[PDB]
Amino acid sequence: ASIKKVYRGMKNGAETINDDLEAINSELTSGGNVVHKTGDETIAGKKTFTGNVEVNGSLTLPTKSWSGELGGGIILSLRKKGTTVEYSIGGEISSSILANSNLVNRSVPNEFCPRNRCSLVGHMVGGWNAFHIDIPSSGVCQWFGPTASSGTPRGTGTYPID
Amino acid sequence: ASIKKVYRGMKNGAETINDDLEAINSELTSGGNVVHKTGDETIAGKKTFTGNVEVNGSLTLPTKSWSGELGGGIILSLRKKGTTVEYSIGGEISSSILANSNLVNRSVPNEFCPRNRCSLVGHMVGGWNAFHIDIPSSGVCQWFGPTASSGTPRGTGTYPID
Amino acid sequence: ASIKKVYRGMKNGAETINDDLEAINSELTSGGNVVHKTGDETIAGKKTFTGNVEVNGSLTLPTKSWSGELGGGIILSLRKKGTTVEYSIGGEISSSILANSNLVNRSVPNEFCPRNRCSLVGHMVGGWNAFHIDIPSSGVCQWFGPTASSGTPRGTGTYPIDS
Amino acid sequence: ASIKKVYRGMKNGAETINDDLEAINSELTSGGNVVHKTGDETIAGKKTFTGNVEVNGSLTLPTKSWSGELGGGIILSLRKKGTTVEYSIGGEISSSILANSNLVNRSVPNEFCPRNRCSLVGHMVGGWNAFHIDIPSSGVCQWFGPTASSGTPRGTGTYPID
Amino acid sequence: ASIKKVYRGMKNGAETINDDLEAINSELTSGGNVVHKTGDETIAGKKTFTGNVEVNGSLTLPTKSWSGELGGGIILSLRKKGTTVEYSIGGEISSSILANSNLVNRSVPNEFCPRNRCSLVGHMVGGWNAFHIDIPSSGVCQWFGPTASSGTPRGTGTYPIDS
Amino acid sequence: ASIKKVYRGMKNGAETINDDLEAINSELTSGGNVVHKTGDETIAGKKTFTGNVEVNGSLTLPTKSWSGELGGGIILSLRKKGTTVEYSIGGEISSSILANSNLVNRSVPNEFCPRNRCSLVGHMVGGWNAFHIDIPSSGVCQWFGPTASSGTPRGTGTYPIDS
Amino acid sequence: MTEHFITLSTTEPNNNIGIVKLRHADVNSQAIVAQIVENGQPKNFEGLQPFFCLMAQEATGQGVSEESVVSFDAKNGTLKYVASDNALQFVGRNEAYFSFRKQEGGRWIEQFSTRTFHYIVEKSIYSQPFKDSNYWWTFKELYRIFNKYIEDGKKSWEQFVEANREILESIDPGGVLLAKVIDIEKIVNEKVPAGFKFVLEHDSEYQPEVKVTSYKNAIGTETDGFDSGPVFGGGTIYNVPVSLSYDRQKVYVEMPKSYTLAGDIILIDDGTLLVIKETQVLCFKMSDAKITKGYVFV
Repeated sequence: ASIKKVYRGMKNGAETINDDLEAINSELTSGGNVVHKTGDETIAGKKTFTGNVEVNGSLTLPTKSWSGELGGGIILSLRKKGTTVEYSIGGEISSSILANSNLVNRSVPNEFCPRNRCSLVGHMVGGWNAFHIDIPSSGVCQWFGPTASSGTPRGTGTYPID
Repeated sequence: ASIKKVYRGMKNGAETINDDLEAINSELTSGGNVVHKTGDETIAGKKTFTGNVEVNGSLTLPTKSWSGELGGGIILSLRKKGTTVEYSIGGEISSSILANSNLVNRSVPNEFCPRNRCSLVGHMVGGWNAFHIDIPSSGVCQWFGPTASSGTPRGTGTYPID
Repeated sequence: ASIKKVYRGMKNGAETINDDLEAINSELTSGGNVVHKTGDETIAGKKTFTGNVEVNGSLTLPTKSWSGELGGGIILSLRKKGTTVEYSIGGEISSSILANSNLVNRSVPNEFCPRNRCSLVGHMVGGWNAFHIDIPSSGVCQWFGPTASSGTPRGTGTYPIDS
Repeated sequence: ASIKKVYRGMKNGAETINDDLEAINSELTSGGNVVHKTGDETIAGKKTFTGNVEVNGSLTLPTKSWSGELGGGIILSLRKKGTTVEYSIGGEISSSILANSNLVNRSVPNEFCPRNRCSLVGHMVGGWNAFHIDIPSSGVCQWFGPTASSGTPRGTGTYPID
Repeated sequence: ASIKKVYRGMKNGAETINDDLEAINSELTSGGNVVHKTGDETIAGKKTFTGNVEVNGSLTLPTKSWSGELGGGIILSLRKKGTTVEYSIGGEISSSILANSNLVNRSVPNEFCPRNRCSLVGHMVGGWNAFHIDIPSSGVCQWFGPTASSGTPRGTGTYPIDS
Repeated sequence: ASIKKVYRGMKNGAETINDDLEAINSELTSGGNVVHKTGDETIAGKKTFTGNVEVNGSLTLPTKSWSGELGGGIILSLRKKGTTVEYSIGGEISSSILANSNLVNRSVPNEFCPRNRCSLVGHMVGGWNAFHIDIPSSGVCQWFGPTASSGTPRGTGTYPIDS
Repeated sequence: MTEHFITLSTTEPNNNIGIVKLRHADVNSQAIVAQIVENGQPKNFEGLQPFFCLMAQEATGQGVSEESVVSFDAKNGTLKYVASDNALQFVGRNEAYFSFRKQEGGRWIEQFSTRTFHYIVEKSIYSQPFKDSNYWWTFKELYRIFNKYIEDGKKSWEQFVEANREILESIDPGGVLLAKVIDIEKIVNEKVPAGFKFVLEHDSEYQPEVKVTSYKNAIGTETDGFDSGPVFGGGTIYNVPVSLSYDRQKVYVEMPKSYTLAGDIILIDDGTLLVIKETQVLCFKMSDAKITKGYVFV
């Protein structure tokens, strides 16, 4: 709060102190550089909560979305939410994809690429068929299932980035 | 803080100033309409943290649970936590369920329904058999696996709602 | 803030007040026992946010990692993040694991054990083969797939710990 | 009811008595710690009815459900209603089950286990074939029918627990 | 209880108080809008008993009865008691009933129809012959036994209505 | 509650009223002739609940047990629970029992006898063999199955007593 | 009551915008509902007492017109001022505003006021001067003098009787007697059932209860026809004190001497009989029996 200096033999001493007290008291309820119990405020700096945090409203985290055909007609939908990336497998297999081969159509961007190799388990529409796609630090995805030319790939979940 | 006005020719001037300063200083340590470094307090309003936030304790989010037999003997256990719903597939297949058919026994409530169509990858107890159940915006689930009459459905994970 | 008492007939009446006002105003901008809009600070106690919370930076939660062979060359990598544990299936099947049998090589610690039984869906490298491992409250993981002696197990996701 | 003390030489005696009587009379119609003839109320404690109880609405009791494959492909659906458990036999016999042999796939939980051995009579679909399953205090069920490898088991009824 | 108001300077004060106390005490023993330990009384409203309840007399529940010839000469006698329906199989098979066929002569009313498919195990008079009739949510019963033209169907038990 | 009479010209009236009000208020919380929301109490008389009743604890009903050999090593265990009797078939067939013949070793007591004839479906240990025993209002049970001399009878369920 | 809604500002330069028009004769009805706004937002006057400040033409000084506003919500900046007899007093085009002050010991700390609004007071029949008995009058003046006449008149009469009574009874040893007897005799002629005698013949073999009432200018008994009397449907009804005496099928009703009235005897279809002499009516109501005949006793 913007406060004035108080000294001995000051012209209008009563009004100077009262206004200093009122300016300080105003910042105790609204505005200033202090965080209040009521009102919409913006906070900056590394805040460490040693106690238990309870949220009743909505928690918002940095969000980034990406979608593209990895290879053979398989489209992967990625959404980043803090330190967890949500994946969604979709599309239709048009061209023949070899067993344990690399998907060369589109590579996963570095901001979505985890530190370790993550396996995304999926299911083929029509039968008891399963498949998994490995994503390294580079971005070049690998189809670890058998040699398939046709089928519907599906699968939704979450995978860690760190 | 509740403070008294300071003016010229005031009776008990020094007393008033001291009581005003003490009332203010009391709010700097505990209570009032200000967030403190110590104590259990309730905060209202849209708070924007531009910096990095660290939680050492436990983070509590709004929780809602639901469980029901979707169709043919497949029971899905759902648990909402903020913007992520945790799914759990269980039960036993009693009646014959057709391939790419609709489960009409129990519908998923609108508060658990995602914006985008999510696939829940599962595994059948006994063999190398895999299945996936799609959840639309309507909430009427579909068995995307082949025609099955008996088996144990299992699968636990997470799926986005937004 | 550390403040001096104001009384009638005080030597240095105005001086004492000025120092008290400056000490309070200093705490309104930085330090003290109040949370500020600027600077790195530590907060203690149960803070209940009734409104909406928005984070532009990074959110940090208690983290603990664990890795070990469950049974027959099947290594599971676990990492806890508050109320959600991230799992990763790796390695290669060396010995024969029976259908609906318990993996007795190494058990999952209690701090990673969920309240309810959780199924971890996985895929075998080479074929359309799928498997799931159930994690009970005890710790001893159970292979719910068929009898297998060879193959590469893979699978990454998340599983809840509380109900 | 919250009542005030009446004494000799009391200021405003008339009002005190009236307020005490009205407070008592209010509890005779609604609320308090007494059970009324009208309204939704919660009662605690061991209540013994020596007379005849008549219910016109609905009677609700503690309910617990369980379902699982006992052995060979036979799924038993159990539902407890206090001192009586409702059974439902279903599924399909996949593997060969020996005569007078124990079902080792899944055991009946102790909370559903009766004090005495109970025989659950069933019928095989497509034929004049009958079977009974014995449930002891342990939980390990026993197939007392002949050596069967295929067929549809069915049967619904009730069995005592005490 | 109907009570009179007590005020300052009231005529027949002692008389009013006594009649008010007697009117209140009368409701503590019999009648009024209060449940008593003695006497025949009617209770209304949703009553939740958290403790244990013991009945020494007889417990009466809502009862509804129905009887009809389902098909081929098989008469089923039903009696509903709360959430449990008591079944009774009787009659004599007149016409040839096919295996896994629907009984279309008489349908089970919706108030007797269960949520889940229930099997009614029965016995044929004459030999070691057994049969079961399934009741779906619709009401059209099905003969799950083999093809029969003559015989006596018998069987008495209980089946749930809710799941 | 035991209360004193209030009259005009009463010696020590203030104490009398206070004691009467306290005696009534004591019965409003515990004891007396009224049913309370707290504590273990005994209730007598016909209580008709028009509303919905919910029990969180355990419900107890009148119980009476009976066991005896009906005829030819066939022992039937009966237990009454209000309006429903639980049956249990046990033992082993020693002597030859004719088809559609009455078991004359021991009759079922009148307190266990139903108003209408009830069929008890059972199963023979070893084969797919089924049997049913009819319980008339008289007490003398009748074997409605075929002629048998050996075998293990089994069967557990419930049968109504009233119509 | 009548309300006037205004949204007064402290920032917006209105000066004259906002009219409140009311009349002189409007006791406790006229009410001013104002919303206080500063810079487009409602201003909280917490800790400040509101006041209705009126700038009356023809009546200025240091305290022209100021009164405390009793009904107000300082949390939302709303107030309700009811127009007092002082505010209604000034007939004409006046200016008013609301003031909020924090007064402690004589001297005031803080005092903020709203913009001025027009307070126009229209004349009433009570405010307008009129010519009566060659002189000019206002209502309040004439109403005051008439109420003084009525109150000093009553006081002068109660003293007239008091002083006159004390000449006869206080100044005489035997004069007290004359005063007392004359008063007792009159009470006995009006409250004691002794003077008037009436016989009622009935069909009953028992003792029927009779109730007697006396009233003037009843329905269809007025001198100048229907609804010509001062009190429509009957004036004052007096419950006549009675002393009942019974014989076989005959009821003797003794009544006070003041209720003596010899008129026409009218018998109605049931247990009701009237004695009508011009405007004065004497009613006889009998329960459990039917009146057959009614007549006075000599």
